[PDB]
Amino acid sequence: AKLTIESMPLSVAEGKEVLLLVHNLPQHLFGYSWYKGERVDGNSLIVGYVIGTQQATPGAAYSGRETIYTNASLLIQNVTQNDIGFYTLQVIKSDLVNEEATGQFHVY
Repeated sequence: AKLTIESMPLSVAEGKEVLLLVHNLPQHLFGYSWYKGERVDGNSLIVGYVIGTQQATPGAAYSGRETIYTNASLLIQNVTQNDIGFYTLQVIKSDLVNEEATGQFHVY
């Protein structure tokens, strides 16, 4: 089944926090990368996470707000009014047949 992102909650009050849950995560993974926006693009990288070491390394889009968990979920605190709300996960499989999914939340 398709890798999908669920926003918990779907609508988030400005200043509050949103959890991005990941469904249908494939097995035998090497790591995860979360991006701000709709695309895999290193300039929008929030965090790359190596499962084996549990090492999270921030990218240029990391803002202090974002925390990645071992189950691939991304917690975003202190959500801004201007955030269009698109976030993109790339799962990096140990065979490098990698998968992407984009989720969205709606700030009010």
